[PDB]
Order: sequence, then structure tokens, then C-alpha cells
Amino acid sequence: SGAIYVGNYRVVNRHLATHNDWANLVWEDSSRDLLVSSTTAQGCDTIARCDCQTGVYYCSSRRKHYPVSFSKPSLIFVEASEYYPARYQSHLMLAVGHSEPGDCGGILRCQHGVVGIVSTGGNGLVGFADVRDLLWLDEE
Ligand SMILES: CSc1ccccc1CC(=O)N1CC[C@](O)(c2c[nH]nn2)C1
Ligand SMILES: [Zn+2]
Repeated sequence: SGAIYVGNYRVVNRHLATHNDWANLVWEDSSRDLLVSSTTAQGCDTIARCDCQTGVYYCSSRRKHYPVSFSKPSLIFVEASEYYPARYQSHLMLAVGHSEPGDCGGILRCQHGVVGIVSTGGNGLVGFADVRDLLWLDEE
């Protein structure tokens, strides 16, 4: 579980998106595992606009924030699960770290702000859906 609240938007994992997210959809991308929906109140999370490769992420399976080195967003092959088949997910960044399915939504952050949220995992690796290129989230 977990979301980003920036302006009048809510960013969640497309596979965890609620009924109310679809009844107010703004943008969604199955290959990115991202879904943006509309909120009534203003959000206060700042999105990082940078090329940072070091940061801190929340892991709910450990009630802990872990510092990590992560690769740049890339087209990475992801194992088949009950939400998606085995395919290449785009804008994905991998780090060596603990990750469990219920961890999806935990924010990855650098000194510039919010980099993304947990999307993939297993094998002692944790994958994050980058949001630093969705420049429109700030404006409108
Ligand atoms: C943190 S995910 C994880 C952690 C430990 C083990 C396995 C996983 C993978 C998983 O169960 N899923 C469920 C949907 C998934 O998040 C996904 C796929 N593509 N985009 N989102 C991958
Ligand atoms: Zn940064």
C-alpha cells in the first residue's frame, strides 16, 4: 500500500488502484505500473527533478527506511505474478534490498524530493517506478 499526493493528483501502483481512482482517472500506464487519479484537497509531496542514483525508501514489511543505490529508469524484465504476466516494465529502477508484495507504494526519495514508489521485488532486489519525468504533475 502507498501513494504520492502532488497538487490535485494521487499517484498509486496501477495494480493496487481502488474503485474511486478509476471513477476519477487522470492517466494510467500498465507497462509502467502507474495510475494517477484526481483529489479534492491539495497535496504537498515535492517530485524530484534530477538524475539522482542514491536515496531512501520505506519498506512496510520491516517498518523501516533504507538508504539505497539504484539504477537509472530502464526497460527491465519482471516475473509473472497475479497482477501482470511476465513482461518488460518501463521506467524501472532496481536496488539491492528487501521487498515484499505489500511493500508496493513505499516512496523512494532523494535530497530533491520524491523519485518514485515500490513496484517490483523478490530475490533480494526492490524495484521502483520512476515519476521524475512526469513534469505535468506539478502544473495544471
Ligand atoms: C514488491 S513486489 C515483490 C516483492 C517480493 C516478491 C515478489 C514481488 C513481485 C510481486 O509480487 N508483484 C506484484 C505486482 C508487482 O508489484 C508488479 C509487477 N510489475 N509491476 N508491478 C510485482
Ligand atoms: Zn535527487
